[PDB]
Amino acid sequence: EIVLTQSPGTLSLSPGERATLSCRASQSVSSIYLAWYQQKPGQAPRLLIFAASSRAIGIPDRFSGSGSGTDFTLTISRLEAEDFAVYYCHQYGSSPWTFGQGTKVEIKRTVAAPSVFIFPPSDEQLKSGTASVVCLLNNFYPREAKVQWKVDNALQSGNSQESVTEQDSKDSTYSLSSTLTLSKADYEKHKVYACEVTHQGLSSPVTKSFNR
Amino acid sequence: SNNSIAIPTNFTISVTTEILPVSMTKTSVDCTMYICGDSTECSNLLLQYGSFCTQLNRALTGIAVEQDKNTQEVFAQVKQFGGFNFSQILPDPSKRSFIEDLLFNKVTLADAGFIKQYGDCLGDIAARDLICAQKFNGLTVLPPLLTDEMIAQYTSALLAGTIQIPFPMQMAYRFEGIGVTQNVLYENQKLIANQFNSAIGKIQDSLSSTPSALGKLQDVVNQNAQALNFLVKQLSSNCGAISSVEAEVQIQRLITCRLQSLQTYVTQMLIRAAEYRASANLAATKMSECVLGQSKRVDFCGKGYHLMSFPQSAPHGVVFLHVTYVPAQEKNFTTAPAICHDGKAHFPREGVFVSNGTHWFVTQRNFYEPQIITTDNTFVSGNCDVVIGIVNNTVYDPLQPE
Amino acid sequence: QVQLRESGPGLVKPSETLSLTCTVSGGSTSGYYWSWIRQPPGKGLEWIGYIYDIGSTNYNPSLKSRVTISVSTSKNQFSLNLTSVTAADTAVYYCARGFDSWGQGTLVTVSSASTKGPSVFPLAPSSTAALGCLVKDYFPEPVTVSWNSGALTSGVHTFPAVLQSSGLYSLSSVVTVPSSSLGTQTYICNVNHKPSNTKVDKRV
Ligand SMILES: *[C@@H]1O[C@H](CO)[C@@H](O[C@@H]2O[C@H](CO)[C@@H](O)[C@H](O)[C@H]2NC(C)=O)[C@H](O)[C@H]1NC(C)=O
Ligand SMILES: *[C@@H]1O[C@H](CO)[C@@H](O)[C@H](O)[C@H]1NC(C)=O
Ligand SMILES: *[C@@H]1O[C@H](CO)[C@@H](O)[C@H](O)[C@H]1NC(C)=O
Ligand SMILES: *[C@@H]1O[C@H](CO)[C@@H](O)[C@H](O)[C@H]1NC(C)=O
Ligand SMILES: *[C@@H]1O[C@H](CO)[C@@H](O)[C@H](O)[C@H]1NC(C)=O
Ligand SMILES: *[C@@H]1O[C@H](CO)[C@@H](O)[C@H](O)[C@H]1NC(C)=O
Repeated sequence: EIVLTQSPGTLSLSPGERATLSCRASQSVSSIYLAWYQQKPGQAPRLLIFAASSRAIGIPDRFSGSGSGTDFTLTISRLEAEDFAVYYCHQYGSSPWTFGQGTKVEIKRTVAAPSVFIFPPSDEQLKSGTASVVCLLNNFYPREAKVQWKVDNALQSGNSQESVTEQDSKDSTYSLSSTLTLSKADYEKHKVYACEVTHQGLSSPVTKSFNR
Repeated sequence: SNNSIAIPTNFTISVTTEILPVSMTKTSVDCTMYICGDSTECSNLLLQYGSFCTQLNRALTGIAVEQDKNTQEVFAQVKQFGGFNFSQILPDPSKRSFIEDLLFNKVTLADAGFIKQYGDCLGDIAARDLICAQKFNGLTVLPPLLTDEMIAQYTSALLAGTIQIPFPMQMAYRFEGIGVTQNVLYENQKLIANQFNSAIGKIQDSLSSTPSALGKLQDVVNQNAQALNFLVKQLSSNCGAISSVEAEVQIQRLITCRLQSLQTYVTQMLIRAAEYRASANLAATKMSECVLGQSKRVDFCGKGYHLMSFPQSAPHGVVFLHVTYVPAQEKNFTTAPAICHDGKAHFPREGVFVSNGTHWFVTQRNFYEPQIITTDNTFVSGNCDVVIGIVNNTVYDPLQPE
Repeated sequence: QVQLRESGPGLVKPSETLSLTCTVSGGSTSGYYWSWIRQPPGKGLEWIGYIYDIGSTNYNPSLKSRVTISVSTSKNQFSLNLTSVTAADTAVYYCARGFDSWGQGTLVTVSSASTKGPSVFPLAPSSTAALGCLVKDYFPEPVTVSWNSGALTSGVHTFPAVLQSSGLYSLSSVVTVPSSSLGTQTYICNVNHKPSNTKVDKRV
């Protein structure tokens, strides 16, 4: 095996800038036996540059490959917001074909405040016996957003669970869902529930509260 | 094992075939002919679509120089009979042997599509490369840097292992490299010559009529020919070339489909180039240390201990005839360190005391060549009582006068 | 153009065999190289092996002893089989033609559990407003949530699945709707879960 290592593991670049990604091999591979791939979230890998610099068909002139030996570079010029991807380098020269750990390319934009929504449990999961309350943060940048739950003005921990989406391709925003799961017996013992969030784009913490 | 040694008795010298492909044919796609072949509006066709031809042609130039480097690494390691036959393996003045032309005639029939058509329409003139690419949709086959004459000359140069030492002395020195003395060659030379000649006869019978060993060279050349013919098939029957016959969408769907077929061709040729590079590295290893030197490895150049090898120049490949030494009929002989005679201990000068059941002999360690025990084969040191595993025998003095 | 579609089991028990087939539509398995390349979740790519049509089976020299790849007589399929599958072999298996024109992956979980079907619950607006539906208590992860049978595609956010304390997954899918059409349009969400063979269409 020829271990291929990518040193800039995660970048964060504004649109209009350059992106230089480096793939380094343990042994000297030739100029014609390397390839580059981009992977969108939840999609198949797409070939970008085969050999050192030979572009494929359907790819703009932004992506340019260079290098020979144990140092290969991929250059993205005039980066757009549709380039949020994981980039991989591949050897097809030796018999054990080896990929590498990818470089995750992010897009940087201005701070956008989250729009916060609350979803109560419906009657179906009340009949089933497991209550689940959802707090939604729709569009926000950056990823650092703090969400907390207040049950009768008492802070809760160890029950909430978060899920953060990947960046949207059209605009560089995130989304966050906090699920608070508990029993129907604990749900029958309280009156006021609240989701409190704080973020850099909010001057004050935002509370969305509900009752039955 | 208390007192026993296993010694071979009989031996067979055998040749084996090793065929390794070392070169792939060169393909090049001529731009401004693949795109806008007969549209006669080759400005707007070469602007939007013409920039993707050179990207693929760069990769074809890269794999072409890689295959030239493969042939240089394999066939150009050096720059420049007796009872054995050697008439079918040496050049016989178009400067090729009688195994080489059998290999050439059998392998050149593995291609019957684009490459043979290009060779036929070339007309044995290299100045018509602009013409021959016109009628074959812009695909061109470049001739290699090392031609057939130069490869045959380099094979004849590398066949200097049959040399100012004479050939039986060279075979005796190679047996001494194995571990058996020269008396085995010089006393069994007729049997060795008969086995070598019968083995060349069997290699000629098994290379020509049956495919046999030519199943790792014919199929890879056939794969290359089929990969080139499928390009013409998917370029002609569907997504056809631009001929004399609002409509920008139709010409876009004709010019995008013909580019993707070429990209398919490059992508599935790069893996074949990698496989050919691995085979060429194996061929360079097997010519560095099996040819141009006796190998100390076991079961690598051939079955058994390696003795010699001869190179032959196949089209898109190399053929190694490996000459190897196979022992047989092992026997368990009773060993003893020293022999007491007249109160004097006799030790072997070079060899091991062996007993076949009734009589005592002095033999080599790796072969059973019995010698009668004399005073010219053993030396005297010590008394009888000091040696542990002593045996009683009589040493025969050669000086027995009247 | 060629189309590669992968299919096979979504869940296998340990010490069993995988059997992943790849249908080739628009082309033929006659003169091209074909490979399988897998991916553990949140990790890099690992290469299994490639074959040709007539021969030349090359596999990875770390997984060679328990792998086989074979073409089919239908001239449009080939299959990958693994042997002695441990829990470290769960991946999104990818079917590719050489190293170009890859296909959509198929996720093969490997655990000694049961195929538990989903249960869709609504998430109604509480007076632009957001409405969604929640999926709970399902063990494998191929699940697909679409909105309004493929008509409502803008503003949909389908969150990644989370693993609870019970060893079963949960998921949410939330879409945003302008307040002038809060109830003037019929909004349903359609789930699809393939190992459980379950399709639930739920209103909101
Ligand atoms: C052990 O070696 C002795 C060597 O003398 C063998 O005796 C000879 O045997 C051959 C046939 O194999 C006869 O032609 C010779 O005349 C024998 N020599 C003498 C001096 O009599 C003997 O046969 C060997 N024993 C075995 C079991 O192989
Ligand atoms: C020689 O003796 C060994 C044990 O010392 C035994 O294993 C072997 O089979 C014998 N060889 C024969 C009888 O050819
Ligand atoms: C054994 O040796 C004889 C000569 O003594 C030779 O003709 C024969 O081919 C050998 N047989 C084998 C190696 O089986
Ligand atoms: C070599 O063999 C050929 C036929 O294979 C024969 O014509 C020739 O006389 C032989 N040469 C010798 C024994 O020197
Ligand atoms: C060897 O020969 C001597 C002759 O003096 C004899 O005394 C001795 O016993 C013999 N040893 C044996 C047969 O082991
Ligand atoms: C591979 O799996 C397929 C699909 O189940 C099966 O038909 C085939 O026999 C298997 N091949 C083996 C076990 O070699």
